[PDB]
Amino acid sequence: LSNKLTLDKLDVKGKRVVMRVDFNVPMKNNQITNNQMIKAAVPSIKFCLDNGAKSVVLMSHLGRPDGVPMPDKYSLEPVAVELKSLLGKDVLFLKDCVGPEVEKACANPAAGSVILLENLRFHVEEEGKGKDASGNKVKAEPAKIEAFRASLSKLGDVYVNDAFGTAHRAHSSMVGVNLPQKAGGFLMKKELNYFAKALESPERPFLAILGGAKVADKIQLINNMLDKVNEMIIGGGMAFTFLKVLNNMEIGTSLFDEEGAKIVKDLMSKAEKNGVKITLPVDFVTADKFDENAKTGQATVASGIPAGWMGLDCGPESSKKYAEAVTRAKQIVWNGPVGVFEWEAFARGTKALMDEVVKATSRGCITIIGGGDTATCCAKWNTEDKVSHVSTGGGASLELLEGKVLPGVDALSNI
Ligand SMILES: Nc1ncnc2c1ncn2[C@@H]1O[C@H](COP(=O)(O)OP(=O)(O)O)[C@@H](O)[C@H]1O
Repeated sequence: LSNKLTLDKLDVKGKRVVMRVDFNVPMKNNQITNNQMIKAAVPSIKFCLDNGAKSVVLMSHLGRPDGVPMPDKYSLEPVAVELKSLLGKDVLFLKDCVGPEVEKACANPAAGSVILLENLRFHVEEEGKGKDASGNKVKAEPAKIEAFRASLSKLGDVYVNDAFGTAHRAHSSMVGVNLPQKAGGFLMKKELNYFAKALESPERPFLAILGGAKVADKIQLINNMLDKVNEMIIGGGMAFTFLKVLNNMEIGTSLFDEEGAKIVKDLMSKAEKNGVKITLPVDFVTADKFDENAKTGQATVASGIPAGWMGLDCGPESSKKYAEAVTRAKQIVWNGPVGVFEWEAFARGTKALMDEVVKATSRGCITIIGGGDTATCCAKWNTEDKVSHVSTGGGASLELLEGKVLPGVDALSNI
């Protein structure tokens, strides 16, 4: 991860820059409800402009068109408008992202042109698959995927990828742009710096906080983290599988991963061999059903959860034990809330934990927040600036934590 060319080292003078960005912003009726994702890209674009780029060609996706043109539903046009404001400068919107018209527009544009192409996932060749009118799955054609990729490549002299949250997929805009320099943008650079350090040479003690719902789909996540951490909190729905298996806890109607249950002792076994201290919750906020407005109660590992009730958050004693581990940590990676954060009644455990993680940052702890749900919590409670790094990609950060090679990152130029 440390070895990749980045925009700041990329000579852009006189050069057409084709830049993959993440402009998948929240929307209601083709009006942008939060422009944060667009503003995050501005530094990369403005850098190209300020250093004499002939053009910047922006490409991205939005919504779920699924390989079909939906310009009434998932057009990037509104985003071109918003971008005009943010840059203080015209953005040319083109109605497609490939083909002879688009290539002609991009071939030798007026010096300093900013161009936004239309949604990449209007074409089946981006993701390599999609759906038709009736919702039947359809596959893309190999020769067409090739031509789509060659068309994207014509649009610039150099390539910048600043869409970390898509770099876990081998999509055409991630891996298909064949130019002699392919560099990470300023957002990508951040992602690579933080996760490279945490995976290759973290501060010690290194704590991982892993939350979620099921166990069986995080074996490799847990396995790879146990190769590298000094401590690991387990929370969220996951924990009840560990507790039933390890302590014969009665869990009522709480999530139970029947498959995951059978490898729990194997995971602890590995932790023991490596000297990883595992901190599991010891008490819970319970709900009579999986509903935002369910009746609430309280339970401990000792009491167990009564029949017909489920544990949707940790309780105050668990919060302390989590806090003891956070206090010891010099580096933290947090991927996954420890309760049903979406519903206020079961968000306290995650909010409290978030406060401890903020306080740790103040004292010099390195704190990395995974994308997806953990980063939503940071947005929702105004702590994006109070941790060291909030990741911009859920699936992407998770695959890095699993120890995988990300196609989009791997395709970047070295040194
Ligand atoms: N105790 C719990 N019971 C049920 N769901 C939980 C609990 N704690 C957290 N969650 C939920 O887990 C979800 C995140 O699950 P996810 O990260 O997708 O795990 P998985 O990939 O195993 O489904 C969140 O929507 C959150 O509301």
